[PDB]
Amino acid sequence: VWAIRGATTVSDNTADEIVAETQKLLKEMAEKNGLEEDDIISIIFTVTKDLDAAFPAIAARNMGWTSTALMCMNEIDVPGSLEKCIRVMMHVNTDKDKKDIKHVYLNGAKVL
Amino acid sequence: MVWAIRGATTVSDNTADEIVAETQKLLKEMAEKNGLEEDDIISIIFTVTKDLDAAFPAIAARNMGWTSTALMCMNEIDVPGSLEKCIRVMMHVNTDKDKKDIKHVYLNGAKVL
Amino acid sequence: VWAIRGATTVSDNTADEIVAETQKLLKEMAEKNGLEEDDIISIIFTVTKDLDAAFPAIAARNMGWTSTALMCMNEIDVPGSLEKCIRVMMHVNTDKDKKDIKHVYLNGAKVL
Repeated sequence: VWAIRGATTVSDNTADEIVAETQKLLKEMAEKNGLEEDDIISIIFTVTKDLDAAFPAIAARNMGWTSTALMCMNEIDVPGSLEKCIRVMMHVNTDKDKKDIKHVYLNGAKVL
Repeated sequence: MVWAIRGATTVSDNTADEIVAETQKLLKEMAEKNGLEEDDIISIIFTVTKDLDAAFPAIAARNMGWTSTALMCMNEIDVPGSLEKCIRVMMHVNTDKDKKDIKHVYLNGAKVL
Repeated sequence: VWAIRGATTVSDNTADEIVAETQKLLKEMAEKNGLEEDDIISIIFTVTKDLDAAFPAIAARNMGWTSTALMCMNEIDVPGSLEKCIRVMMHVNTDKDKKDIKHVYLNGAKVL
């Protein structure tokens, strides 16, 4: 049982971009760590307050991840912080060591 | 070993009695359908939608004697037009059931989710 | 896998106060439970909405927890509750049984 972090950005506050950018992040998180849905314990999503167009969880439902516990919140509101940012915390049952976990930072979130 | 259980429910009013009682029924339901006692529960994360502020849903767990469990409460992601008056619960548990056997619980207006 | 709760308060909404008080809470959670970073699965931080000066997760980085999954949100907005409050939820891999986990309440958070 370890936890994996993801982050990415969107250009615009639209449903399709929030969903598309999230799905890409979830897809990369799974591939890089060799995961399938039944390895995954839970997925927590946050968006910054400037995003309100859609639940990022839609992306997991698109992928067919309908048996996994999901939760969507807003990121802590810190003036001056990275805008238009979606973050993921995924708890996983895995045979890998914590040192070998691969956290995914995409698009504007590469600044962390 | 470790899996997570989701619950959701709705209330009629933004009041402390409704929030706490509907959260309590949801937790009881979640524990029953998954055969859980407090010993089995790792953590409980609560969210409420923006229209609910009258109390902490975490009081429900304390009422029913879950006084040794890590709790946390946030607001749900703000998305205008989403289900209103909604309490969600994410419960991490130690269990011998398979992921596919876990029963997630949707009550009241939350059945639509 | 058990979860550990922490809470503390700050005197002011500043980056120094938020980081310093969170760092003190994390350190006391780690010592009272005999943890190194290798034992920590994830840390979730919340702040009451009157605080916005900094990410509490900076404190985890300052203690060298650079390989741990971190996430920050605001606390549920409930009028009539403790303000200037930082809360922590920590999932850990441990041999200690649930009843032997020590939860830590500091400063104005002792009220809780």
